[PDB]
Amino acid sequence: MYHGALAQHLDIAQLVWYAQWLVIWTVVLLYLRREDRREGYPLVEQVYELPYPKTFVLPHGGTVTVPRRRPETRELKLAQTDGFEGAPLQPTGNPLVDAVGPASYAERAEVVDATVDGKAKIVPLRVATDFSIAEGDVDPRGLPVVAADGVEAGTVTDLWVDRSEHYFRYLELSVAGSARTALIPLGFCDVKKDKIVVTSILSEQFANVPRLQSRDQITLREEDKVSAYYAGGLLYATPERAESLL
Amino acid sequence: ALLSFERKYRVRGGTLIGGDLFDFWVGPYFVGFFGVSAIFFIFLGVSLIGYAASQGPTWDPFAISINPPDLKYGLGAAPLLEGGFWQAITVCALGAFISWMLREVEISRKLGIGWHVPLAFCVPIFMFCVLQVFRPLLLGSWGHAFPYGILSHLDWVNNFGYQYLNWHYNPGHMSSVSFLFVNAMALGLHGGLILSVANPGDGDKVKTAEHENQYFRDVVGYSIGALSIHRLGLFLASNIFLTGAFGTIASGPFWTRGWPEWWGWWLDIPFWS
Amino acid sequence: ADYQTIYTQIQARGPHITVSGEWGDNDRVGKPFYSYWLGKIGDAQIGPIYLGASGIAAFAFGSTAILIILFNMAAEVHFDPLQFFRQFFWLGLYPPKAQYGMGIPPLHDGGWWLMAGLFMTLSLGSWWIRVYSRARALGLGTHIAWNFAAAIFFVLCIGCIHPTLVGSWSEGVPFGIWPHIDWLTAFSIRYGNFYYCPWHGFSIGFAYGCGLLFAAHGATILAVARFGGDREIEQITDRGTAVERAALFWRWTIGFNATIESVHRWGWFFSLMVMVSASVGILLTGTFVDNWYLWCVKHGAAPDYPAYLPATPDPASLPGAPK
Amino acid sequence: CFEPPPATTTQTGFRGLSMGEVLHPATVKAKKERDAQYPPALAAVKAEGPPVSQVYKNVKVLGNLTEAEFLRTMTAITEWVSPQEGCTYCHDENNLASEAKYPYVVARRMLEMTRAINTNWTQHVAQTGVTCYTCHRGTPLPPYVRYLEPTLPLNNRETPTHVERVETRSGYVVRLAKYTAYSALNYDPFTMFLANDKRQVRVVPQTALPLVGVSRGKERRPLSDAYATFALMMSISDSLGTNCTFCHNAQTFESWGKKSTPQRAIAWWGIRMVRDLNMNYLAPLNASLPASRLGRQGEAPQADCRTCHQGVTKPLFGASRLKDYPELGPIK
Ligand code: BCB
Ligand code: BCB
Ligand code: BCB
Ligand SMILES: C/C=C1/c2cc3[nH]c4c(c3C)C(=O)[C@H](C(=O)OC)c4c3nc(cc4[nH]c(cc(n2)[C@@H]1C)c(C(C)=O)c4C)[C@@H](C)[C@@H]3CCC(=O)OC/C=C(\C)CCC[C@H](C)CCC[C@@H](C)CCCC(C)C
Ligand SMILES: C/C=C1/c2cc3[nH]c4c(c3C)C(=O)[C@H](C(=O)OC)c4c3nc(cc4[nH]c(cc(n2)[C@@H]1C)c(C(C)=O)c4C)[C@@H](C)[C@@H]3CCC(=O)OC/C=C(\C)CCC[C@H](C)CCC[C@@H](C)CCCC(C)C
Ligand SMILES: CC(C)=CCC/C(C)=C\CC/C(C)=C/CC/C(C)=C/CC/C(C)=C/CC/C(C)=C/CC/C(C)=C/CC/C(C)=C/CC/C(C)=C/CC1=C(C)C(=O)c2ccccc2C1=O
Ligand code: HEC
Ligand code: HEC
Ligand code: HEC
Ligand code: HEC
Ligand SMILES: CC(C)=CCC/C(C)=C/C=C/C(C)=C/C=C/C(C)=C/C=C\C=C(C)\C=C\C=C(/C)CC/C=C(/C)CCCC(C)C
Ligand SMILES: COC1=C(OC)C(=O)C(C/C=C(\C)CCC=C(C)C)=C(C)C1=O
Ligand SMILES: CCCCCCCCCCCC[N+](C)(C)[O-]
Ligand SMILES: [Fe+2]
Repeated sequence: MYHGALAQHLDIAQLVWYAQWLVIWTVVLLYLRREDRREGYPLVEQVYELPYPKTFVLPHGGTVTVPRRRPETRELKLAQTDGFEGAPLQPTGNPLVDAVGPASYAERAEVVDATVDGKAKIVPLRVATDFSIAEGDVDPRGLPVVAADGVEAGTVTDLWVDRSEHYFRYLELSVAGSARTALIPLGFCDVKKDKIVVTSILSEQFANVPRLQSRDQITLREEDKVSAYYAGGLLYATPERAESLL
Repeated sequence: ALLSFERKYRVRGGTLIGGDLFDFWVGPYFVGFFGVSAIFFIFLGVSLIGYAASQGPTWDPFAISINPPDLKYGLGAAPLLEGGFWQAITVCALGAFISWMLREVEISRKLGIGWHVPLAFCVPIFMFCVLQVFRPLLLGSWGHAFPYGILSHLDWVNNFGYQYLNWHYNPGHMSSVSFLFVNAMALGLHGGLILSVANPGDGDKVKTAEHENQYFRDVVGYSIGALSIHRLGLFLASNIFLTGAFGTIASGPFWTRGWPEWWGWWLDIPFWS
Repeated sequence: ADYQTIYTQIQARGPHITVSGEWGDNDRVGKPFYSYWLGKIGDAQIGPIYLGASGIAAFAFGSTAILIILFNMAAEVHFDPLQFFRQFFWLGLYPPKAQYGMGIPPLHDGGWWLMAGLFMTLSLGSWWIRVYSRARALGLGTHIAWNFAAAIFFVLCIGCIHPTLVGSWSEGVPFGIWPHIDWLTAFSIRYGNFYYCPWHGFSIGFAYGCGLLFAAHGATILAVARFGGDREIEQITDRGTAVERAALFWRWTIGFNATIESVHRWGWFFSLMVMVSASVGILLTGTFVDNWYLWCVKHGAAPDYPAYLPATPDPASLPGAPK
Repeated sequence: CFEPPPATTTQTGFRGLSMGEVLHPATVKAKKERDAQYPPALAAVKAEGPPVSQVYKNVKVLGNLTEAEFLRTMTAITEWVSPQEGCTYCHDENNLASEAKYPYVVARRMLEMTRAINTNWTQHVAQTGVTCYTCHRGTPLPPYVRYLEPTLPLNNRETPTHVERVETRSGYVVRLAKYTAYSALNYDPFTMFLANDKRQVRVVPQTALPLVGVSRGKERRPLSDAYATFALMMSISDSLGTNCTFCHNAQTFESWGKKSTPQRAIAWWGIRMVRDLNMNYLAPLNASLPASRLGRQGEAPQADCRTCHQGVTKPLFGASRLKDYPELGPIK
């Protein structure tokens, strides 16, 4: 009997066991977790385990370095109700229009997403005249759009197709009682044979859908603004949606 | 202690129960009612494990094993030392898992995103119930359930398989394994494809959706598409257990012979026998 | 409910896109055709396909292997076609039953098996060149090819390298539905229970991990399809609310998060490590470990259980016991 | 393609190891009805008179019995083996000492064999023992026997299909499969392990690390041995109507002590018993039997586990006649 002895005769499998654990913890902690921190770090309100910024060469000229320095612009649209770091923040206005919480868009670039050959990717069928709806599916052009409150909010005028993936991403509708169209992502649309059902927002809220700068094309930030508005509605279309369900 | 883009998303709302009372964060963690719920069941479960371990031979975490009762006790309650601990811990585990799932719903609602993750997370909870609850009920004893030990649970899977002579011939298992393999392959392919487009090498330019579709059309003559590969992945992963469940439940309650012999329905058809 | 996460309500049709590669554009064969029913749950377009030399080489070598297998299987039922269809799952092409060491076995006892294996290997190698070269032709990274290489290395380990290292072709995997499955038990038994091989453990951890990760990742992207989460490339180069919401969902749930890029690295690593861990386990088996259960006992890692029925001594060890 | 619940379950290992039997009650019931046909013992008789060794002329085995006892043995033997043909299956009526009918010399060897089971193989048959009936079940040909190649049906009272017949080469894989519980394992465990004592059933090394001198090239046993042992274990399992966990903790198939049940030690003695029966009593009867009873290699029918057990862990659910017929053994 000896102080410092272990009941372990070393063999090659035992060696490879320790090596394997070493490789796993090295790849996870020192590589994968380092890659995980390229967005949203450094933290606000530590630095020594962040990687050096990564540069991408974009398809259509230019470079982007991540993380982007573009600042967050919704800071004054929420107020610290409480001293505790963990407390939710209070909107200062109409959070649906101010674009906070689930109505938040990202500071995405004011560029038109492009096809491999440099054309605008997401365009209405009035521009993409070589695109059609498949034989057997609902052509929604002419059909009414019913909002959450049962009121008809407008009429479908067009579909916006992704020319890169051959996939419809938005409906354009004439908004009843205005001169304007609005976009709605297909993901917020129940397509029936005689109507489009939208449970996301009330009929009156189609008035304040973010507006496109241009009529026949959309920027990446605009896509985010439009998409976020309807998601805002899930929590804020009525006062009782933000409240607990049960 | 916030991500650079996080502050604008930290609003009140989306809770299912309690309103404002539990609507807050501790560091990065959302709480909610189901947060408090989860931490209760976790604290209770880990305590019962510690209490069981203290009565057993060893403190080595890889030798610890809290086992269900002998078959004798049927669906009744058992002494703590003799399987009661096992029963208590199973209830806490269910409590913790269901809490965790409903907490994910509250987080989904606050962010205004689909509930797809907590829905997907119901599949492994179901499978845990099939092994620990539904199958033992149909056989009339808690003693058929698997024990809570890191190595002891492997000895249970092993003996369970060999109770049906060759478990590989189980048709539910054949399906389950097929989904495990194709799922692991598809994740490799999907992960590899995204990395290949964003990191082509050598200061060359990031490629496109069109490049992604072209690559697979060239290699196999079809590309499923960007949205669809995510739906397929959830489908393949989920079916590991949705098909597996029928092979597990069938073993004992609906079939008592070896699994190879089951294929008799095919082999023993009179017209080629 | 986002019904788009279940199926495509309205399908688009448009002109067939072709992205040009540095070579091979002229080796694309077939007219694309659209399927309305496929188009519900994916892209409607089938074809065209790229041929090239590696494609044709792979099909030629593969077909040779299948023909050798099918003919030996037909031989096993003495070319009765009805029995062939009946007994198919039970039919196989076997490695040598006798010990010829690394000696080339005779045709009747392993030679055909060895030939079928050679052609399968040349098929896999050809397909690898296809997967690698198509990536280079389109200006893409070779991440898929290196994942595929680990899968091929694992097949080489069970088919060729392990048999070589212990010096017997008898250890190879049979060709056949039930016969390849029967090998799993014969091998586990010979080497003292694969549950007690730590590399079996790692491989299963990563495989289960692939299930968890693709369910989580698949579900996360459908959950943010409303915000174009599926457009993963431009979300990498220009972070949108899709992947901000995706990151925060996970940060608020488990206390940490990936990026839309890094989660694909997690996926790729987990997939790769299924095959790497399995390979290391096979390389160690028979070479440096004969019985995994007794190896765990030797290192104090194997659990013990009380008796239920009495402990049973080995009869072979009793005084006056026969052989 | 399914069996309705409930299922009967037993426990053969520590709680949580999922060790024990899984039985369909209808199947256990049908086997119980089959085995309940075991004729009752005949009324005991007083040992009145002298030994038949000096009354009758050709008694070489049962010479110690008195006339009344001996005639009782003969009436039992007749019920157990040839109830339809009667005493004349083995005997010329004109001379009860005549060895002129082939079943007579075989019956004598069978008395010797039955007494040797009940005396020399108590480690297997214990105090249950066997009679003629255990194997024969009321017919001269026992329903479950083995030739040196697999045959179907397993029960030779059932009529073969064209493809089951040993002559139809196309049915070989199915003849093998139905002997190994429908596995695809490409080995005949009867011929390899039960016909004689040439092969070792054990394949798993008893060291953690590979021993130098048995672990490379032609010094290694081929993997085919592991497959063959697996096939024997599939066969033994189906023959007893049980599963691996009746005898083993699958944690370590190769380990005894707490890792094996007493039934495994009894199974070990069973393998030695079957080899003794086959090598020393059954195989050599090819010289004494008509050509119509022999296989294609001129072999006599031989015994496996199923010959006695017929899908039950104890033959005839432990039914004994040992105290009713002490002349069948044991013999001190
Ligand atoms: C001798 C024994 C055999 C066997 C016996 C076996 C049995 C008895 C069963 C399977 C089953 C299965 N087998 Mg199988 N098997 C498999 C593969 C599989 C799986 C795909 C499948 C399902 C596993 C499961 O239920 O997980 C379950 C995992 C669960 C339930 C995880 C729940 C997670 C929980 C919700 C959350 C827990 C959280 C933590 C506590 C939190 C920790 C906190 C930390 C992280 C902070 C392969 C690939 C092979 C190979 C290569 O041979 C194989 C061989 C065998 N199997 C042997 C032949 N197998 C199952 C099946 O479906 O069969 C049809 C099954 O019942
Ligand atoms: C039907 C078949 C089953 C099965 C068959 C099986 C096999 C064959 C093998 C495992 C293995 C493992 N199993 Mg097991 N298993 C486990 C957990 C485990 C781990 C200890 C390990 C690796 C799993 C992994 O990486 O997954 C993917 C998940 C990942 C990567 C996320 C990280 C998970 C983390 C490592 C889990 C840690 C759990 C904790 C140690 C236990 C709880 C802690 C509490 C007290 C706070 C849980 C928590 C459950 C539950 C709750 O159902 C479960 C059910 C089953 N397993 C079924 C009974 N399992 C492997 C092993 O090495 O065991 C020694 C192994 O070879
Ligand atoms: C009793 C028998 C057991 C057993 C015996 C076993 C063995 C012998 C081996 C494994 C291995 C493994 N086991 Mg395991 N096992 C597993 C899971 C696993 C896998 C994760 C792992 C890796 C194998 C793999 O991915 O192959 C699927 C992927 C493959 C085969 C790659 C194929 C790629 C190739 C390029 C495809 C080519 C296709 C071509 C088109 C084909 C053309 C062919 C034509 C030309 C003829 C689970 C989840 C369980 C459970 C739940 O109990 C289990 C129980 C058992 N295993 C029992 C203990 N297992 C392996 C391992 O890890 O060992 C350490 C392994 O070698
Ligand atoms: C087909 C679908 C697949 C799938 C899918 C998904 N998987 C998900 C999600 C989705 C979608 C999530 O959204 C959720 C998550 O957050 O992701 C990070 C999650 C999670 N999947 C985990 C483990 C996991 N997934 C497995 C399998 C699959 N996942 C299959 C493959 C497996 C195995 C064995 O394969 C494991 C081990 C956790 C990490 C996490 C829950 C944490 C929890 O619930 O915390 C709450 C509970 C605790 C923190 C501890 C509770 C301790 C109890 C009270 C006491 C001990 C209990 C006892 C049972 C211990 C026995 C141990 C013994 C056997 C050794
Ligand atoms: C964890 C890592 C996982 C993993 C990873 C990866 N796996 C990959 C890749 C990666 C990265 C590729 O890049 C490559 C590929 O291209 O993906 C589309 C590939 C592959 N993985 C296949 C099968 C597979 N992976 C398995 C397992 C895992 N994979 C593990 C789990 C299993 C199991 C589980 O048994 C199976 C059966 C084939 C589809 C393919 C090879 C084709 C070949 O080598 O052909 C060579 C042979 C021929 C061309 C024969 C000719 C065809 C005849 C008529 C018979 C038809 C057979 C047909 C199936 C062939 C397809 C041709 C068709 C597409 C026109
Ligand atoms: C102040 C402070 C810091 C205190 C801390 C003290 C503490 C510990 C507790 C606080 C006490 C209280 C009161 C608690 C209340 C809150 C609460 C309920 C806490 C819970 C604590 C707890 C139980 C922690 C454990 C959490 C847990 C289950 C972790 C397991 C982690 C594991 C093993 C994960 C497996 C999956 C895996 C390998 C993931 C790695 C890669 C990742 C991160 C994938 C997730 C992910 C996916 C899937 C995407 O698709 C994606 C797409 C686009 C962007 C991002 C992502 C993304 O992040
Ligand atoms: C084959 C299964 C037998 C049947 C059926 C019957 N008998 Fe038999 N008998 C048999 C043998 C092998 C022997 C020799 C036993 C020995 O110890 O060596 C005998 C012997 C007799 C005798 C003694 C005759 C003599 O040697 O003089 C008698 C009287 C006799 N057997 C009678 C008998 C009757 C009445 C039977 C029907 C009830 C009967 N035997 C059946 C083998 C077989
Ligand atoms: C199993 C371990 C057996 C026991 C116990 C007894 N017998 Fe048997 N017997 C057995 C076999 C495998 C065979 C060969 C097949 C055959 O039918 O020949 C036999 C054979 C006989 C025969 C010859 C039958 C014939 O071919 O017509 C006879 C007459 C016979 N056995 C009699 C007999 C008696 C009297 C037994 C108890 C004392 C007895 N057998 C036991 C298998 C087994
Ligand atoms: C009792 C009725 C048994 C059942 C059911 C099964 N096995 Fe068995 N097994 C048994 C014995 C007595 C022996 C030793 C035989 C000898 O002559 O020494 C074995 C042996 C094995 C082995 C080999 C172990 C070794 O030391 O190398 C294995 C791998 C094995 N048995 C596995 C096995 C399986 C998978 C079974 C169900 C299909 C099974 N056995 C049933 C006794 C009994
Ligand atoms: C007739 C000559 C037999 C043959 C051939 C085999 N066995 Fe047997 N076995 C026989 C008897 C009479 C008994 C005793 C029943 C009793 O009440 O003791 C047994 C017992 C067993 C057991 C024990 C079952 C238990 O305890 O429940 C086992 C596990 C067993 N036998 C297995 C076995 C095997 C594997 C055989 C072929 C190698 C085999 N037996 C042959 C009678 C006969
Ligand atoms: C050193 C010298 C001299 C030579 C070296 C030779 C060499 C390197 C040999 C290597 C051999 C190898 C690696 C063998 C590996 C064999 C393996 C892993 C076999 C595994 C599985 C076999 C299976 C599943 C067989 C299935 C067979 C069939 C389905 C019959 C074929 C029929 C079909 C319809 C095609 C099946 C396609 C399938 C995907 C479903
Ligand atoms: C954005 O990501 C992805 C696509 O979009 C362009 C794909 O088209 C495919 C290819 C999918 C195919 C060919 C389906 C066939 C089945 C399997 C298991 C691959 C993968 C892997 C992918 O990741
Ligand atoms: C990727 C995570 C996987 C972790 C699972 C643990 C794997 C190591 C297994 C070591 C212990 C198992 N055993 C039986 C060999 O001792
Ligand atoms: Fe993705």
